Amino acid sequence: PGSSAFSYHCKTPDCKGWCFFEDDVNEFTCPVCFHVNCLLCKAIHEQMNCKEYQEDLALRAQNDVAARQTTEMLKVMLQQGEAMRCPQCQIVVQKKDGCDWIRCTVCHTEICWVTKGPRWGPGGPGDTSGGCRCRVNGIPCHPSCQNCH
Amino acid sequence: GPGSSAFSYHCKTPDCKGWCFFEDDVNEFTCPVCFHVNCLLCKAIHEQMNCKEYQEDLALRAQNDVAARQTTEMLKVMLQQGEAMRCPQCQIVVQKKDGCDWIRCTVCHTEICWVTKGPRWGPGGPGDTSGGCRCRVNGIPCHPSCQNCH
Ligand SMILES: [Zn+2]
Ligand SMILES: [Zn+2]
Ligand SMILES: [Zn+2]
Ligand SMILES: [Zn+2]
Ligand SMILES: [Zn+2]
Ligand SMILES: [Zn+2]
Ligand SMILES: [Zn+2]
Ligand SMILES: [Zn+2]
Ligand SMILES: [Zn+2]
Ligand SMILES: [Zn+2]
Repeated sequence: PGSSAFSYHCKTPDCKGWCFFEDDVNEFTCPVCFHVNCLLCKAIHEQMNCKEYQEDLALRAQNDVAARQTTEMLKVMLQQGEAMRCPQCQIVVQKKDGCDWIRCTVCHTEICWVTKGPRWGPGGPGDTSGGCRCRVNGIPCHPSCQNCH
Repeated sequence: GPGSSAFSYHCKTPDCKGWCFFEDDVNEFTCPVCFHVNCLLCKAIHEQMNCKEYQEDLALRAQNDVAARQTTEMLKVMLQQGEAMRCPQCQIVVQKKDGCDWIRCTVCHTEICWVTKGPRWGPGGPGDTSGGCRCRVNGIPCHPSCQNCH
């Protein structure tokens, strides 16, 4: 039966482990089964980085109905704007409930989840030559933004 | 648990900029930009239908239209993954309302505990602890993660 709307639930089959989300935490070591869940992929991929996991998922999706299930759902989330691609390394990033800001696990770029784009310009933190420019001229990057760092 | 925050919903009118924050006791969003009523349980605009009629009509349209079937097959995935459930009383598909651990069904008005994916109460409604998740009975939450299932 899982857990709260505020929680991530472990992906080990039938595991009762769960956690809350935190802006600067992208992995969850389940205290029940001890497997490391990646919160951006919503998957356990302990032998791979996220790009390797997602490229392998697309490969398995050609001859596996359950992987094809997963990938075609991601395609719809991407189109609906529920997920996004990292603007730097282009992995698929899925939402962490209540987090307006994400640091990519693969390339470490800061992502403004509210606007579905980079937080900063190419110079990184403090570079408002690009990115969402939250609170430049006092204006939030979107009226719904509470804290995109 | 987590730092209390507000969770946004975006209007389903194509390319509309309207948006709102989710609230426990609000299941409909009247967009202030386009004035269309969004149902926050179906995540769709179905102003001439109740939610059961909308979901039944969507399943019908799935057999011939491409977009309707990717919508319905996504819901079936969401059901197995646990990002959605069926109302324990009237059995419509209920999608997660971000930041809400309690939901009052739009069709039958049954209170739903999202945390346990089931009824909040027994058959007698509020206060009936003969069924439901029994949250806070003897000071014990219905699940350690529960943030407020009323
Ligand atoms: Zn686990
Ligand atoms: Zn990952
Ligand atoms: Zn990246
Ligand atoms: Zn931002
Ligand atoms: Zn912002
Ligand atoms: Zn609108
Ligand atoms: Zn509805
Ligand atoms: Zn119902
Ligand atoms: Zn409950
Ligand atoms: Zn509860």
